[PDB]
Amino acid sequence: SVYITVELAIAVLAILGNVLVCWAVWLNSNLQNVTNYFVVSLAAADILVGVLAIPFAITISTGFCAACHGCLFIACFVLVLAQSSIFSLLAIAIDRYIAIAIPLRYNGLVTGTRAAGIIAICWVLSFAIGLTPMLGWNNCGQPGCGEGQVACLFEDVVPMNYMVYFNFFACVLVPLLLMLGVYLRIFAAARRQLKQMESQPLPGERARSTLQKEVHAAKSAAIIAGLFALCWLPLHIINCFTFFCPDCSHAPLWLMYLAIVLAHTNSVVNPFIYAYRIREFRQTFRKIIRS
Ligand SMILES: Nc1nnc(-c2ccc(O)c(Cl)c2)c(-c2ccccc2)n1
Repeated sequence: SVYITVELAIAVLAILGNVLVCWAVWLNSNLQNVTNYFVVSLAAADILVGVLAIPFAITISTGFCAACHGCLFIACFVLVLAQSSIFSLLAIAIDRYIAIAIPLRYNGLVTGTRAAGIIAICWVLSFAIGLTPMLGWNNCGQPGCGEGQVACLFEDVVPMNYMVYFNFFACVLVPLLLMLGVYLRIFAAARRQLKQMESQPLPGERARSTLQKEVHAAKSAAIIAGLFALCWLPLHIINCFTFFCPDCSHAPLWLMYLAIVLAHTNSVVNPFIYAYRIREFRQTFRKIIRS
């Protein structure tokens, strides 16, 4: 009952943390910029982890009996929250690039309305993708609980060809390659901005101070995304060994949960990465707690 205890411990922090983030954004209007509309989507997504994903994960770990639909939802619900984070992390990356690349058109393109629009779409695409195994791409009853009910075991009810090709490579690796590729242009151009401002016949510390603050936000966003791949790669790497190499000793359970717990930890680091990186956030929280 140790794994259970740890998972429960995470669920609490995941809720408290991201809920605090959502609250701080609703109180302080200085945090209600278009950029943080996506951060909220990240919060809500990372809240449902400690609310549903973790509860489901602890349940499916021991395995139960239920229909194919009910078994798939509980098993593929984490694929939804993890996919929604992909879009959110990608949007934030693009956003932080649009500001530095084109500061003028930034306010013209990046609107508070389009933000809510994109978010909605991302969630819809997240359910479509995350619950693709429910569309028929599953191993329900492939060569106990009785007719109708199926032994709900993640590896037995969820195809591996999906988890690898469709899910990992296409819906995770590719995005993380686009994101990384984005940050490549961001900092490459950001340093060019400083060079052009290094050969300017005027001080203009307003542009420098703003640029450095736009870069500080872009860097903070890079750290958030970096921790995502850092907490999910190990879990996918494990599945790449099992699939591509049937000979390769199937990953043990004590090592399996560690990669699963590692993924559940990602939802927790955000609230703390905001309080640390953003001086505006930490002070907002500090007020809420006291009062
Ligand atoms: N073999 C295997 N086993 N369990 C999970 C699993 C299940 C529920 C969860 O809540 C978490 Cl975090 C992980 C994954 C897995 C791997 C990559 C992406 C998503 C799931 N792969």
